[PDB]
Amino acid sequence: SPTGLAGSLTNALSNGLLSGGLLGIMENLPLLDIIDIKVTDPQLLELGLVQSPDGHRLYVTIPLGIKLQVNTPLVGASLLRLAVKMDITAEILAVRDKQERIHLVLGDCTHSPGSLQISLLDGLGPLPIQGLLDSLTGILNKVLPELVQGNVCPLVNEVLRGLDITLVHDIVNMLIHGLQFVI
Amino acid sequence: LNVNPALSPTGLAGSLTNALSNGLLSGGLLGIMENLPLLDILKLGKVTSVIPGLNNVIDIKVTDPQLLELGLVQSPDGHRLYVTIPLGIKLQVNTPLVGASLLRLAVKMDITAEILAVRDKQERIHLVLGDCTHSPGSLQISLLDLPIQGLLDSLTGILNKVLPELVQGNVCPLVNEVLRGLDITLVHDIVNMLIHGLQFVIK
Repeated sequence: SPTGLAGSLTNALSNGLLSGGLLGIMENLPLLDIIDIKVTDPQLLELGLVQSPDGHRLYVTIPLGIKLQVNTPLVGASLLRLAVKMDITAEILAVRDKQERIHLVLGDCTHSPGSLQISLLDGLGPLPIQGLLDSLTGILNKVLPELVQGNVCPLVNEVLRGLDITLVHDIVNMLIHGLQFVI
Repeated sequence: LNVNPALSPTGLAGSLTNALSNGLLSGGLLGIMENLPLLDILKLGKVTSVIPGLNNVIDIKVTDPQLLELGLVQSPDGHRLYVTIPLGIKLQVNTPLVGASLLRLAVKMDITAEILAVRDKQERIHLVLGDCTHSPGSLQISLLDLPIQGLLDSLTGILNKVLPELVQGNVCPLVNEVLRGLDITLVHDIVNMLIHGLQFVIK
């Protein structure tokens, strides 16, 4: 069933991202370039939306989920799977272009400051290699947010350029006159 | 660079029509149309004659109902919103005169109804039906398939005078129900556009 502007956006983006091979982009992240690491189980979550108290500005949060597996010769970690959660926030801007068609684009697309969450799969124990994991978690937290937002943001931008013309104009018209439509 | 009201997530207007379109079909409007009691218009010499002389008709069968693409128009100021519901109906009329047997009529009509943004005694806002009325010059009857031109002349007259009030009387409650059962955010966003008079319907 059709919904308001808010809900219609998140539904449009989700489908757009998924169709853009978003999950496919995740499974091709080169970490070996920076043992062995294979990327699996990508999943896109419920997008979020927030609107400035003025109603003039609109931000979107894109939560992702992913599972990578590592092959270490260590004893407890012969095979290991980690589950890591990631969030991306970005501002959406109204832009007149071409013959004045007003398409939406990304503004400040950066990784959400403190929102990296890692855990162990298959019910393994941390203590057996709690000193080893410290090596990874430190590395990932300093190489993932840059790698992710460097591959996702160009996709999110291209998706916004393919939104429904009437969806855009309505949202913009709301933003301009500062009308809250998000709940 | 030209609009044509004929034939996924999208704007407010397009969401509204699709909401009403799917809301009427699951009404089920298409069933209501096909079961209109047109035979009641016809239903010892005083008990036999029935006002204008359409007495000969034996039976009136309603077939092939269809819903066309709903249309939307917004006030030039942008505070008022009207919807046109284009309907369709075939008609089969039975006479005992050999040879006629069957008259096939094709009727098309529109229902233009105002969508208001009213508020109740809880100060909360609803989308409520307003002037639901038959679109005056929308009624159009077609002959489709010898002295019939005297009966046809009488039939169309009654159809023109009854079908609107009949259809409108059966459709208006339906659409009024759907509007009150719309998505909450859909309603809210639409109202807000109207309050501030912002064109969200394409023209």
